[PDB]
Formats: sequence, structure tokens, C-alpha cells
Amino acid sequence: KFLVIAGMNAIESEELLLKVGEEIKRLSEKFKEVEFVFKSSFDKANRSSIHSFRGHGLEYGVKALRKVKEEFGLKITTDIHESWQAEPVAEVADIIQIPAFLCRQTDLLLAAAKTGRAVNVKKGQFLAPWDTKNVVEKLKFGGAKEIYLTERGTTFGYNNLVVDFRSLPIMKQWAKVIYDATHSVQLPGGLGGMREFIFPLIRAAVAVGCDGVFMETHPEPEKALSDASTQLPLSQLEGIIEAILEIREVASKYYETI
Amino acid sequence: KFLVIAGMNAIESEELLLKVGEEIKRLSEKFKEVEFVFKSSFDKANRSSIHSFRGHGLEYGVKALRKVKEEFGLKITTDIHESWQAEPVAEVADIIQIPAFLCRQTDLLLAAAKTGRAVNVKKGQFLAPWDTKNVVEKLKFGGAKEIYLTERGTTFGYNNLVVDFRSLPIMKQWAKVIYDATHSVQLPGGGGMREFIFPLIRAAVAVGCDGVFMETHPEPEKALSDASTQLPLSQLEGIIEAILEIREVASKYYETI
Amino acid sequence: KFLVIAGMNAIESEELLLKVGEEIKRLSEKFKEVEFVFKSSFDKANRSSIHSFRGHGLEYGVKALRKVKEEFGLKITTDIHESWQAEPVAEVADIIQIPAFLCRQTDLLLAAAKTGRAVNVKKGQFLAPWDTKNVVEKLKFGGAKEIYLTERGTTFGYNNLVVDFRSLPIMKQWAKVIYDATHSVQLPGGGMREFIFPLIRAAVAVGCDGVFMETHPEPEKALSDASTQLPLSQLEGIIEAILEIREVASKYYETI
Amino acid sequence: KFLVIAGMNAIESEELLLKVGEEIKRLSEKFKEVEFVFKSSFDKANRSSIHSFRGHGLEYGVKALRKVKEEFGLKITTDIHESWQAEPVAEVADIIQIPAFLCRQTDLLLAAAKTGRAVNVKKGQFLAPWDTKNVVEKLKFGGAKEIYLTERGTTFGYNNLVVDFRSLPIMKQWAKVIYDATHSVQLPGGLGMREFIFPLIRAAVAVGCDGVFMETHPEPEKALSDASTQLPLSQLEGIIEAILEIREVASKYYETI
Repeated sequence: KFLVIAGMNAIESEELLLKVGEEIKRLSEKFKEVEFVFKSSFDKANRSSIHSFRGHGLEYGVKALRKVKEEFGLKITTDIHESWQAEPVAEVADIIQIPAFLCRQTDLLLAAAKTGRAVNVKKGQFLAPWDTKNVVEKLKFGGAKEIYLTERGTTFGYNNLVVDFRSLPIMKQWAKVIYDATHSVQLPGGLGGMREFIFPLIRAAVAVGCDGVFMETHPEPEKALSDASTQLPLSQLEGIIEAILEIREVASKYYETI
Repeated sequence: KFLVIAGMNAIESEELLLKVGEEIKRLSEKFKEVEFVFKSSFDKANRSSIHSFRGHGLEYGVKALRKVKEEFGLKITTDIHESWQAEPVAEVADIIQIPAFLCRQTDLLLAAAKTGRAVNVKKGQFLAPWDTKNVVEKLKFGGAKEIYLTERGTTFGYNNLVVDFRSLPIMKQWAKVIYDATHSVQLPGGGGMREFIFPLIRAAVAVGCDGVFMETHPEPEKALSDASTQLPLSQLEGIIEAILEIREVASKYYETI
Repeated sequence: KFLVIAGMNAIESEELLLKVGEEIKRLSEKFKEVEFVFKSSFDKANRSSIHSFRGHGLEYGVKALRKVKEEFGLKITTDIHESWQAEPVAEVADIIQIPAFLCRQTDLLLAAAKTGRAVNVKKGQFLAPWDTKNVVEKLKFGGAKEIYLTERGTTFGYNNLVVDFRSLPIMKQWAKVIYDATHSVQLPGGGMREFIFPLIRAAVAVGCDGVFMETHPEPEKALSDASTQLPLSQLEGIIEAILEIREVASKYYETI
Repeated sequence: KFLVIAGMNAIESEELLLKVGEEIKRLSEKFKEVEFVFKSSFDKANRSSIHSFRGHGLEYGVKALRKVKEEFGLKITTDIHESWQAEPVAEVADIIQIPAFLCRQTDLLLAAAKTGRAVNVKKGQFLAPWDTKNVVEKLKFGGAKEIYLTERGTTFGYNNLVVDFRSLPIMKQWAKVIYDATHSVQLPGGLGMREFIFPLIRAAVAVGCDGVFMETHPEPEKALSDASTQLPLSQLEGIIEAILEIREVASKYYETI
């Protein structure tokens, strides 16, 4: 059954997070066949500017993600940045996310695999798809059983990303493949993304074949303290989920095996 | 009315051209809501090696095309390489094709636009999507009425191309878009990988395009150009049905330009 | 000796074409160690907009060139966009130039090789350094004797080119190499002139058989490639620099 | 005073390190106009394979680097991978190196700046040159006073890097610039090209930069990392000589940022 990873890019506030957690609960009720997982970063450890929003800290974040899980019965995924953050995070996160810039930091991957939780690894903007076989190999060595590789775009010149859809079938050979619909259309350092392309590339993803879609959402995308240009309006989620399910239905029959 | 441009990369032997030509005809008959067009090049004026198969001349070509156009009643399309080849070829081809490397050559375009026939420009591997607008403008200024833009991959480092599927909705702003499913999986001087041909076609119809461009051959390993990318004639039907199904569902979400 | 192809990007006029031929002449006299070659195009056959300047036809073209070739005694070179322009242009052009986008068009290559002239091929923005081998194999077959490969940048994402300086030694394995100092910094569909010089020093330091650069008396008033056109009054300086760097670096140029 | 950062990629063993340091010492004596800074990693924390050499631990690596500083009187530099590593490393490092994949990791940048030591950031392969400004601003925010940016290539298609030398003058506006002659010709996940190392250094000094970074090993074929890109310890002298020579004549043309 299809995996949908949704949430706010960052934990801007517990009030905002809970509101977003409500739409996902409602959505899981409407799409019984989809496996939903609530996502949110407790820290933007890689912002370009020292002036940008980062977060309220690990403690606060883990506590807020807990509220969402306890109040909505939703599984959780959040990203970690240094080794020591795995265990504490593993307390509430069902899936530990590894940032794209860190997909090669051996200790971080090992730390995460060691918690016993599932691990999703954002493919680096510098990584060739075949080069992800070693990422999985490390996680496996570290104890990881539920492994995920997430397509999030490849460096295409300066301040731009391209999604080479060949990566989906190649990566499926070693792990469940996920398509990150929001960061893939993001233009890095662009102000120091293009929301209109989010939906069309998602359809491409499911036509090609993947095991899940990752998409960030916000009640007021233009007021988002992070990834504003690319976060989707809460009201748009429903329509996109339906199209994924419909496109997957008629397409699955053609997904290449293995 | 989805447009499907299929055929042999080049005219190797009219016998094969007819074998592929009847197969198309059969399909055009099964899929009546589809408009087929027979594609094939009378010459390969852009091969890397000097020892590579080119063609049997514009004469033998234009002749072979009309032979298929009459024996099967299928619309024809082929590409021109120099300003002159326009007029002579517009006598058998309904769609004049402009090569990828020549998409910026003002006079070649200006010419094919005069023949009154429809024009299809392969987007250069060096062109950014939003740059195809000027290509359209040149042709309109030249009398082109039915204009087509074709996605065929972009230079992604050395000996490799990538398909930026954002180009489809972008070029759709000023022309009908075609997705080249065979040259896009091709590896420049590598090459190509037939294993990705179909998956990306699926991607193209899911995103939304006005048609696809494929190339088929009775048995690829025998092809004389782009052999590792040529699609086996048999599979051609399964694919056509596949993208029609996907198109039926996907079109409900195509953005409105 | 060292090659220095200079001149205007386009033949905006025979008047201006001369003001430039005069300066190239002077520099030609001040640096007897360098083989200068006047260059300009009679037709910008590949402009982006249909509304952009092209030239005054092959007529006024070869006309203006032949004039400089006799009034200043400088060798001349220009680019052809279709096979027929080969022999007719090979009347005044010592070096026939092949545009970047056309570098794989066999007939344009064979047609230039026929004329028995020197053929300089702009390496396409879509071509790998090593793929230029066949481009030289095509010219040999076509009767070419004096061949050149020009580095003019590689497609780097949308509307941008990067100069992979590894090509210089790679290509030098089968052809003399020229570096296009003005087009290698252009932004397809735009340009940054502040990088023209720096990259030239980089080209000679690595090692090349010659430099290719376009100049104009008043760049801001140019009708083609305004942004990437050295103001005539700077060519001399740059040329002194290329020689100096070439003298110190020569010693280190690898060996094919 | 031109800066030459040199040493062996990883601290393979203390003896092998002292051997390289002996040579670096010799060079600092012969080239008194150059400022040599010895470099070596106590840990390869980003190896593609779980089976590759990483190192003998921080403590071991800090002792070795200190033995090289003490015995040969050379300045030291090494890279850090997690915040906690900054402080202990600063006891010996004159310059704290920040890995390319980690160049956007704020807490690591801050941790290094807080030590009071100079900081040299490897420009990420996904970073445009103008994006480094925000990097230099994070460091100043953290207390860094002496800052360096190192050009080490940019992602060019898969398993390949290209060096855009327009990045030197661009980055010189915010920090002193070093050119990494070793990783720039490296082919990521390819298994580099040793023959291109010297040519690119020449281009680098010609264009203009405040220093060059080059790893060296006595027996490159037996290196436990970056084997294909480490220079034979016997070639360094030639390179440095040529560099000073090129810089000598080229220096006057460096454009005043």
C-alpha cells in the first residue's frame, strides 16, 4: 500500500503543527489504503543564512511530535543531524530521516540504524543513483531493516535541480523508493522554488513507479518560516492524493519487476 | 487525439520501412482515437563517426516515404538539414522535422515554415525550456501554422542526457509538446539504455504532452543507428495501449495553460 | 608561433570592420612572435530572436573581409552555416570556421575540407572533449590538412556555460587547440565580461595553440554579443599578458 | 604570502605521517616565501563504502599531528565532522577544515569559529560560488576572524566534477581562496585523473587564488584513500616551483576585487 509522508517543513509552533496534524488525520480517514506518516523537522540545521528560522530545539520538537502522535494516532518521521540525536529522536520517530547533505555521513547512518527504527535517506544532490547501493549497505550493516531512499533532485548547474526519473527504477533494486515532491522543484540559494511544478512531477513519479510520496504542507504557505515557495496549501492535499491513487491504479500494472 | 510519431530511425531498406509501415497501419486501425505519423530519416547528417550509416539519398528517401504514404495511407514526417531540402521534402511529409542540433538555425526553420506544412522542432540538448519560445516566434513569423516542440533530453554532463519534465508544461505555453521516448534515454557517444524507454514514456503522459515520438525496428540489434535505443516492433502495441490508459486518468489533472 | 584570432563578432559595417582591422594590424606589428588572424561573421545564422541583427549577406560579407585582407595584409577567417557557402567563402578565408551547433554536420565539414583551407571547429556546447576525435577524423577524410579545435564552453545547467579546462590537453591529442575567450563566458539566452581575461590566463597557463577573442570600438553599441566584446583599447595589454604567461608556463606544458 | 596546504589525505599511521612532514619541512625551508600548513584527516567520515579506511580515532590523530608540529615546527590543519570534535581538535590545528558535504551545517561552522582558530570551508559540490557569502557570514557570526573558502569542484553530471574557475574571483570578495588541486580532478563514486592535477593548478594560480591544497603520499598506489589522486611526494617540489613562477608573472594582472 502507498506511503504518503506529509507535514510542515519545520516545527514553527505547536499550534500550527497540530492544525496540520488534523488535516492528515482527516486524510488518513478518507484514504484507508494509504499509509500516512507525519513529518516535521525540529531543526533546520542547514539553512543558507544565519538569519533564517532553525527551530525550538530537540526537546521541544520531540515533545510536539509526541502530541501529534498521541492526539492523532499518526506515525512520525523527523530528521537528525548529529549522531547523538538518534536515540532521543527514536523515542517518538517511527522513521528517522537523514538529510541529503548528510547521506554519506557514516556515523549518522549507523546511529540511526542502531535505534531499531526505520530509516529514510534523502539522496544527495551530488549522488548518482547507483551510488545509493552503498548507503543501503551501511544501514543494513548497522541493523536497519526498513530502509528508504528518497528522490529529491540532482544538482543541475547553479541554483537549480533536475529530477532524473531513471533513479526510481535503479534505486528500487536496493530499497523502497520515495519521491520528495517539494524539495525537488526547489531552487537552492535562489534568493541568496516553483510550486507550479510540484503536482506534475508527482504524477510522473507514480507513472514511473515508487513506493511513496513525500510532500510538505502549510496552512499559509507564504507565511512559512521555511521552504515557503514550495510548501503546499492544506486544501490542495486531498486532490493530489486522489490523483496519485488513480494514477497508481492504472499504472501499477506496468511497473517493472524487482 | 493523441499524436504518435513512430518509425525507423533511418531508411535502411525500404523492405523494413514497409514492414514497420504496415505494423503502424494495423495499430492506427486498432487505436482510432490516435493520429499516427510515420517517422524516418532519409539521412543521418549528424553521426559522430564517418564510418556510420548515413542514408541512400534524399531521392531514395522521399521516394520510400511516398511509397509508404500510398501503400498505407499514413501521414509522413522526416527531418531536413539544410535550407534547400525544405521544398523537395514537403512533397511527401506532412510534418517537417527540424533536428535537435539545428533548432537555432534561423534559415532552416524559416524555410520549412514556408512549405505551409506543419513543423516539429527537436529541442536542442543545450536549450533551456523557456528558450523554445523564440523558436516558436521565428516560425510564426515564417508562416508556420501547426507548430510542435519535442522534448528529447538535455546535456547532463559528458555523454549523458536527462529529461527535465518541467519542460513539458513550460513549452506548452506556446506550442504543442511531443515527448521523444528514444533519443531521451540515449547516451551521446556512450549509447542508450532501452530499460528506461517505457518508464519515462509513462512519466511523459502522466505529466501531460500532446504526443510521443518513438522509434521501432523488427530486431534492434540489427539497427544501423541508435540500435541500443530502437524499440522492438512487437512491444510497440503494448506501449500504445499503456500510455492511452495512463493518459485517460492523468488528463483529469493536466494543468490548464 | 602563437595564434590570436581577433576582430568583430559580426560585420556590422565595412567602416567599423576597418577601424578594427587597423588596430589588429598595429598589434600585428608590435608582436611579430604572434600569428594574428582577423575574424568576423557576415551572418549570425543562429540568433535567438528573429528580431536580432544578422548581417548584410555573404555579399557585403566577403566584400568587407577581402578589403581588410588587402588593406592590412592580415589573414582572415569566417564561419559558414551551409555547405554551399564553402567554396565561395574559401576565396578570402584562410581558415573556414564551423559553428558550435553545427560541429557534427558532416556535409558542412566535408564541404569546408574540400576547399583545402584551414578549418577551425567550434566544439559544441553539447560535446565531450574526447568526442572531438571523430570531428578531426571527419576533416582528415575530407582532405583537411590544418585543423583546429576551439574550446568555447560546455552546457552547465540552463543558460550557463562552464569551461572544463581538461579539454585543452585532451583535444590537443589530435588537433591544435584554440580557446574562445569571449563565447566561453556567455550565458545562452547574456554575458559576464569581468571573467574574459581571467579565463584567458587560465587557458594559456594550461596550454593552448592560440586564443580566440572578439573586440569592438564601442561594445555598448555593438549589434551582436555586446556583453562579451573586449573594448579594442584593451587587446594589446591582454596580448602582452598572454605572452608573458605563455613564456613562464610553456616550460610546464605536458607532452602528447 | 602564498599558502600551500599539503599532507597526506588520511593519517594512515604516525610514521607515514612524519615521513610526509619531513618533506613538507624541507619545502618550507627551500620556499621561505610560501606559508606551508600540514594537512591530514584523522577520519574519513564520508567514505562511499562501509568497508573503506576511516582512521585511527581522534586522539590518535591529534597526537600524530602534534608530533609533526612539534618535530618540524609546521602549522597544522585537519577537518572536523561533528560539533564536539572542534574543541579537542583546536588544541593542535592552526586551521580547522570543514568538509564539503558539511559546508551548510551551521552548528559545525559555529563550533569551529568558536574555537578561535582559523577556518577553511570546502565549497560543497552543490554550491554556486555566490552562495559562499552566506557561509562566510555564519563564520563571522561565530567568531571566526581568519576565513578560507576552498574550490574543489562542482557536480557535473554523474560521477564527475568540473572546476568553474570563475569561482575564484567571485569568492575572493568574501574570503581568501584556496584551490584544492586533489579533489577537483576526482571522479566521485567512479570506482580521479592524476594527469589533470598539475594543469589545473597552473590555471588556478594564473586566474589567481591565495593558496593551493594538495594531498601527497610517498607511495600513492598504496594510499588507503583517494589513492588515484594523491601526488608522489617527489613531485611536490616541481609543482610548487612552477606555481611561484606562474604567480610571479601573472600576479600583476589579478583584478582588484
